[PDB]
Amino acid sequence: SAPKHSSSGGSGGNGGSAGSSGNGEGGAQIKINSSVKDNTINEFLKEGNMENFTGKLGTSKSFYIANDQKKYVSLAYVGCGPANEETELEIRKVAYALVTLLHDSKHKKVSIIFEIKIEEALFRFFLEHLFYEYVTDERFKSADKSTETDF
Amino acid sequence: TTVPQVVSLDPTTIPIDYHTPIDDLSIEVKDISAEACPADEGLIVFLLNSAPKHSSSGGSGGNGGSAGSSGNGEGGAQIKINSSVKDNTINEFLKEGNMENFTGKLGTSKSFYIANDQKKYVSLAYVGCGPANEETELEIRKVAYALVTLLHDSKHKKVSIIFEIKIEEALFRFFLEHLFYEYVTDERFKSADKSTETDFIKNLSLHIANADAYKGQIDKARVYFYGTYYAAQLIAAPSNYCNPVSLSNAAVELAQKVNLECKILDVKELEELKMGAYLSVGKGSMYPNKFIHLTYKGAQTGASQNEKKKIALIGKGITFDSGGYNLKAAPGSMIDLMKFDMSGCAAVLGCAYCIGTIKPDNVEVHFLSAVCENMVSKNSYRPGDIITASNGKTIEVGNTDAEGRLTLADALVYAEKLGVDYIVDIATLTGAMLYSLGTSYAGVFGNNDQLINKILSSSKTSNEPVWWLPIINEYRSSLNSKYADLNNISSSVKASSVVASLFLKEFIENTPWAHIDIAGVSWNFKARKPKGFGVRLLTEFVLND
Amino acid sequence: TTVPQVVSLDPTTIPIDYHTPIDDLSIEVKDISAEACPADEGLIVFLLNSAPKHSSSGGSGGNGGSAGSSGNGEGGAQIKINSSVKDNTINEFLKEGNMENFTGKLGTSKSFYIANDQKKYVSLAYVGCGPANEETELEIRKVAYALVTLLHDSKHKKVSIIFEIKIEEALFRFFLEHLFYEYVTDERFKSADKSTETDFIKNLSLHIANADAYKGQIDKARVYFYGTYYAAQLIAAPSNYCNPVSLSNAAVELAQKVNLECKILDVKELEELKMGAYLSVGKGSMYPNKFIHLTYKGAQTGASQNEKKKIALIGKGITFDSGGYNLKAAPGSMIDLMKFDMSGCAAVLGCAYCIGTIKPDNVEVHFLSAVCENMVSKNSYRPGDIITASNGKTIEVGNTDAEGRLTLADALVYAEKLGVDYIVDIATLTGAMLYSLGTSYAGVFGNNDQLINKILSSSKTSNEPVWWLPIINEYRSSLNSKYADLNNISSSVKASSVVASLFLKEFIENTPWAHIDIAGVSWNFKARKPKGFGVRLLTEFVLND
Amino acid sequence: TTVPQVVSLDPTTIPIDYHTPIDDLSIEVKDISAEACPADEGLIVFLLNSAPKHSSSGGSGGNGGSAGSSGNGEGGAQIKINSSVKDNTINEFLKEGNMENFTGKLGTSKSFYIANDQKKYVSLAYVGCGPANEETELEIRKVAYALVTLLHDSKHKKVSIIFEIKIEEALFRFFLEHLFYEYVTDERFKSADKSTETDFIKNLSLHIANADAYKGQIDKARVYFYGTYYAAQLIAAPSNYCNPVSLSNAAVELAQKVNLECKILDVKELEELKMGAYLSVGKGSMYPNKFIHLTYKGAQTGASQNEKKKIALIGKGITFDSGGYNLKAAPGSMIDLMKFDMSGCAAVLGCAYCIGTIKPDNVEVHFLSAVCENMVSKNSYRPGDIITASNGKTIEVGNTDAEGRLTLADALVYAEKLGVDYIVDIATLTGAMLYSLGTSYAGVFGNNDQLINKILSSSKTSNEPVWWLPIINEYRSSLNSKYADLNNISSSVKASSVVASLFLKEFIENTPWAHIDIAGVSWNFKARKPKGFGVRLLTEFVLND
Amino acid sequence: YCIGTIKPDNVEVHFLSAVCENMVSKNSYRPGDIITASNGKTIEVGNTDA
Ligand SMILES: [Mn+2]
Ligand SMILES: [Mn+2]
Ligand SMILES: [Mn+2]
Ligand SMILES: [Mn+2]
Ligand SMILES: [Mn+2]
Ligand SMILES: [Mn+2]
Ligand SMILES: [Mn+2]
Repeated sequence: SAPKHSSSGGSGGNGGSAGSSGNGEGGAQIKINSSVKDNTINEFLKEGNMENFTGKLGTSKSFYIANDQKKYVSLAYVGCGPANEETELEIRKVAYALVTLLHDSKHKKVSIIFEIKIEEALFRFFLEHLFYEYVTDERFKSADKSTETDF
Repeated sequence: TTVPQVVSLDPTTIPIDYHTPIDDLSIEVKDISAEACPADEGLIVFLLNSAPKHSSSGGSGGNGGSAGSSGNGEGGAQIKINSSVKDNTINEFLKEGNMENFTGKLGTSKSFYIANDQKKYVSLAYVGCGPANEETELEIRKVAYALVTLLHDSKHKKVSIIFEIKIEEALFRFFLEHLFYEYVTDERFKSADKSTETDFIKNLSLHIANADAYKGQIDKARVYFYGTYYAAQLIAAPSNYCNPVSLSNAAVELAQKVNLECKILDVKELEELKMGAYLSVGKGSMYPNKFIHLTYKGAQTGASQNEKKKIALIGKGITFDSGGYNLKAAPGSMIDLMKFDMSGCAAVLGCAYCIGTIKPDNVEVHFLSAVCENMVSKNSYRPGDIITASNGKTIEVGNTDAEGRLTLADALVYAEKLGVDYIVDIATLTGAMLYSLGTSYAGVFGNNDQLINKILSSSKTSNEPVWWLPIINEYRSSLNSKYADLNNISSSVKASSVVASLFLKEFIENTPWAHIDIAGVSWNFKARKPKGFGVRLLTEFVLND
Repeated sequence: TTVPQVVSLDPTTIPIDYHTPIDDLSIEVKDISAEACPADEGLIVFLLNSAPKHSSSGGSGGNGGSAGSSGNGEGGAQIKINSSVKDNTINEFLKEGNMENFTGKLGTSKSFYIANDQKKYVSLAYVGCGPANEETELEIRKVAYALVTLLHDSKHKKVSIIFEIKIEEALFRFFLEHLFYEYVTDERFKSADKSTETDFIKNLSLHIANADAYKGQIDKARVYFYGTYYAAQLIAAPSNYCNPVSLSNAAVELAQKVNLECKILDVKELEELKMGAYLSVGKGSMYPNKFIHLTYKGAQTGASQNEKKKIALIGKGITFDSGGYNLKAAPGSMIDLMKFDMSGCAAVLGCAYCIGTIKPDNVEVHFLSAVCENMVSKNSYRPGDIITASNGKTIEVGNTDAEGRLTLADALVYAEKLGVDYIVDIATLTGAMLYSLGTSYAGVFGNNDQLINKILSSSKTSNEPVWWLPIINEYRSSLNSKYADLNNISSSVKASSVVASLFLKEFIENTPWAHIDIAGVSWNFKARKPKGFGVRLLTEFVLND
Repeated sequence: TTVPQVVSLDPTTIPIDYHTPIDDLSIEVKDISAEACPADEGLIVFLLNSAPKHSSSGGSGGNGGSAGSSGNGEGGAQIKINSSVKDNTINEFLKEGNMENFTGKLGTSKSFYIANDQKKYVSLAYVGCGPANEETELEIRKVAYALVTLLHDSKHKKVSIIFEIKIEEALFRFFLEHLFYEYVTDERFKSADKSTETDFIKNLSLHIANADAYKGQIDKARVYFYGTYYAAQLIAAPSNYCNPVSLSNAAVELAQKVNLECKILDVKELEELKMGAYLSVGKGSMYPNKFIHLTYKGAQTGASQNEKKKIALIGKGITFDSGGYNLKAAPGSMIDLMKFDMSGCAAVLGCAYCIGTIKPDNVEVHFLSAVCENMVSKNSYRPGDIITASNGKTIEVGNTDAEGRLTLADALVYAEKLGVDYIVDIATLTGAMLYSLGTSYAGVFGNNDQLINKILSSSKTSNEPVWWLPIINEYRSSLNSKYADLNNISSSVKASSVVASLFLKEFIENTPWAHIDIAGVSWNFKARKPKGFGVRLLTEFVLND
Repeated sequence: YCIGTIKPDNVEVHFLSAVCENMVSKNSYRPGDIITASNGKTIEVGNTDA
């Protein structure tokens, strides 16, 4: 999340409550990206296509868009919360929002971009909880048994 | 009339939004044989049926219909968008499908912003509806819920929905109404996120096959939606906001703007009608008892071409139900949700709005409700008290928490003296409806088979699930009292809904009567909000007489 | 097979009376056109209706017909005039002013020993039936109950009953059956009061108007009485007498005396059928699991006379239901009455007797029942266990007290593999039926409307009240399990009967199926005895197919 | 202001003893290097540690100072009082050990009247303290309890206590205070047993080693004792004596006698502050809502000597807690002890006495408390009501028994507008603290680590056990409401204290804040009296700023 | 009634009864209240149902 201490669409905290209606001047969530393509790597780049994201926590926005050659790529945005208020609860919620995007068999190759500043232990924990949410337990099902090769 | 206050910070009015964002929504229905939507569009949704094969090797198929081969899972086919959207270099992508992992079970949407012939992103979407012709009201509710979760992105001022499914016209109307009901949120009691901005939708273009048979449902869906939303707004209001006087004022103000004859009765004129059972329930409250009596008189289009059906609709109308001295102390008593015990009255008032707007002909509806509170105080009625109703029968109050059937008894005796043909009451009477029909069907009892058949035929059209339940005259002696004429509860019978209708059947003399028990279906427990159940059912009942 | 014993004083058999006082009771039906009764016959009963209507103050019958000029009771004279001069010319000298102050509301008998023509006393009586045409099954039950209380005087070896009421033929048959059921007493478990004596009746004359339309119901009433009496004898037997082994032995004996194909399945052949859900319930018992499979093959009276309907009737069959590790410890759990949890199996066995005696044509019935106990021990199944049914689906046991639907699931998968047209399960499944329909109506669920209509039309004739209840597919996702295919109970739905029917609907593939929930209507709580519910219903269903 | 009365025998004041036996008790501390006590004395006590023996196989010495140590009760030594005594009739009566039975575990007193130089019996005694250095607050409480049971003999006007144990100075002060607290008895509500007599002590000599480091604690112990005794007198007063009006009168009187600025706020000025959450709780009472606001302004000893710390201390103050419409009906609800629900307010008032007497410098404390009742009547607030706090947030009342956090919310919004550096609440908030820390430790929550460290460091010195508990922001979404800003209780989280702290954290904007949950540690259940918990803790917190 | 009708001799009966209700209101006595009787003894109300 870009802004801080405002109340028109979110909660503040009064670390300075000088207006900021709609966050007022807290800004957008423009990303410092280097995605090499042009079509789907310019809007999700310097340009602005952040229509209603407002990344509270979870609240993803997946979309299959064609990246400069062909082949809709399904770029996505996932919300993590304020800039440095990242704890294990935030990481668990983000991993849960991210595996709900991964449950589409169309993806055999995934790229995750960390525009957030987190520790190394928290990075390890993000990886582990991503794996833990991704892998499902199917040992006691009659149908739904033979795990497909779409991971 | 003035609402009594304990402190000066008490509320004096129910806040009501008489103007919804749906009033500004411009809707239009075009035949699916010419779309031309995506070129300069904002959002496009596709409702697609799943294609489950003769059996599922992992696809959750069910039975062996005409075969049981079940190859490749359920590989009988794959979903393909059988309509092209005339945006010529868009409909190309429509013929290619690009259906990567959709498998439209139910809900399970896939929002995606493919670019148009401009660096604009349209956010085309696909929403799953289920098998090809197994579309009921549950499917429609789930699809509307999945579709409003895509609408909560303020980027869209013009939505466009494409119906690749084959549904009825009543189901189409119900889809529209439930879409509106999910879309509009209640923000009357918030402090932040209060002032609504310009983020809502301004256009809604629906594309369906044979659209001229559907474009008569638009105005009916707007009226039905607002009736349901008004009712849900009354139910969701807390009891420090919705008291008997506040609700009386709301009914007056509603009848003022739908041009109904309002007539509120006070305790002075309730004592002259001998309404002792209704008065004993409201004794122990700080708010006076208010009896609402609205009236819609249709325009006589035919002197003898028809007969003027006179109907009386009655609601429970208990703004808070603590149980009285039989206090709701047990586990699972749901005393925190007992603000919804006026759901029948709210349904009657919503249907009053609906019928004052539609204005049917050759009909006369009486909208009755005995509003009161069931509170504990020193003026409360006590378990064991003997009260006299308006027809003369004496009732022993074996349970102060069975208070709705007393106010309904007095209201029924009042309704029979008006001279109506049908009496239909609707009430959140018994908590036993949750163990019998659950949270999806409302039970209907009665003393006339033609009236119950009319109510069921109107439940078909309005898509409000009603199931006919029996009035078992074998438990009638369990209401026998040693000293009074009746007891209000059963001694050693646990079918509380059947006993409640047996009790209420003793106050109807010679009139066709039915009772709709909505105790289980009023509150949506998972969403924590009211459903507004009953408005569309009662409206479609009145309109088809 | 041999019943296991903990101590040598354990019982090894269910005591069954195969010969009732009714077997030697000579019945006869003669037209009321000639009585010739009073020649010294121990008892003479008169069934008389209430004379007036539409009044109150001692004859309260609601309002709606005239409601005017009651004066001193009813609007008219309000006294009954007995026809049927009783062909003596000196007993008809008593049809003048007896005037019958009993005013026969319902029951209200009045016995009296007038003298006939010499110094013997005939004990003529009058019994009240109610209004002149509002005669239902409840009235008939109450009249039979009042009439046996006059029959418990050993002075009567001959009885004459006079029907001055106008009733149907099916209701006349039901009156006969319920009279027999009230008359005979269960004396199998007494120490004194054991040796039955001559005191029973030896003749029974029934005088009815146009009796030739009724005298075909006599044999059917005898067969139906004994089927119901056999079922009630099985249900009334305690669990140290009625265990799975004793019950399978009783079924073998029954099939021997009515010439059915008996086939009991032991645990060895149930393990090869993969009946894991039925075996897990019976794990923690000291008695082996027994699967009864009787078969009636009707005589093919014609090759292409009809289509041979093949029916499978299934009963629950849990000889004792403790709850397992979800022990029945809560108040109102009725654990001392849980011997009645084999009422479905007992109804199926009584119907087996009825159909083996009647021997219909062009029908093939399969009488299935998976018999076990639900005990607490160290070998019992636990809450959370995952078991596999015989069709493959795994089931998570979220509640060990929901054990009837698991054994019924396995029995249903077995019945579907026989190749039948209809499956009808009957079971005391959910204790929630007591809050939905109470103790008088059984609820029927199903997946086919023609089969449910057949069951309702056969409940009309057998006079066993059945009410059609809905299978609500909205609650199907509350049976979803994280690890198994289904859970056996619902997370956050209290409609227990609808959820049980949803669970059982998952084990039927492509067959018309219905399920009768008799949990509430099989035990007569006021009389502390079983009703035998379901025998006549199932028999009339089979006989009309 | 005047206390309202239902009957004329209603009490109109809280009886308070402003003069205790301790005020007349002359205390003196002299070094143990010269006792000279028993020369013309009345009572002498000796506090002696358990003599260390071994890994005791004769009493279970506990852990492994040695493996087994081969001691078994006689491991290393026995006890010997090696300090002094003056009169050598008894001085040389204990020099030869003379114990022979003692083994001073904990408590375990042995009083005995030996003559000395007269026939005067002096009643020298011995009290056990435990191991030689494991002296904590629990040991000191037990020793003081055993020592007052020897003081309840009126023969003693002089007492000498000999400290042969090695303890700190804060623990010596705590010993003095708890001795005084056990000694004085509350006799305000007796009929006999009222008129206190001369029997109390008039002198108290304490002989300790290096006594000049201890004789500064005497005045602090007297002030702390009276603060705790005042608080316990308020808590022990029943609710017909301690109502909001009586309590605000008591606060006015206290502020008058310790020279604080009293300021009581009535309902008129609370309606203008928009304190709707605090007024809704007190709606249904017969007593008006009172808001106590005392103020201590320390003498600015220097202009820029320090920064003048401004502290706000807040107490819960619910003179009787019935639960409201969520009545305390369940078992173990302790509704007869709910008079102690003003223990936070009483601790704040006792601390007000302590700080008005000590008069620290460079500090400004605000003693706030929102006093009301939580009663059931016809004017009370109901479950589901939506109320507005004085900062604008709306609150849905999902439970009327969670009333302390609403009044605390309003008091916190009031305290933040004063402009303080620290806010500290103290409240008997959640009955769940009994399952988490029991009856000995109070839990402290907070939003600042330096403030919590200050509270813990002041619990070290005051010897009131406090344990730091976490505010878990993961449960914040369980307080989300559909219609209001927050709910006052949690949907599906049972950690009630963490949820209460999460709720209160929503009404603090930018101020260091901490909250002490004393629900479990304020009532001594075994002695059936209040502890007075929190007075010494809050005083030592304020004095060390 | 029976004794006013029979009218026995050499007897004097006092028929006493303290009539009241035990209701829940905002004027009710609470669990824990301490009340004084007519002989002076104070009573702690540990249970309002007794
Ligand atoms: Mn109620
Ligand atoms: Mn109610
Ligand atoms: Mn069970
Ligand atoms: Mn069972
Ligand atoms: Mn409380
Ligand atoms: Mn409290
Ligand atoms: Mn009592």
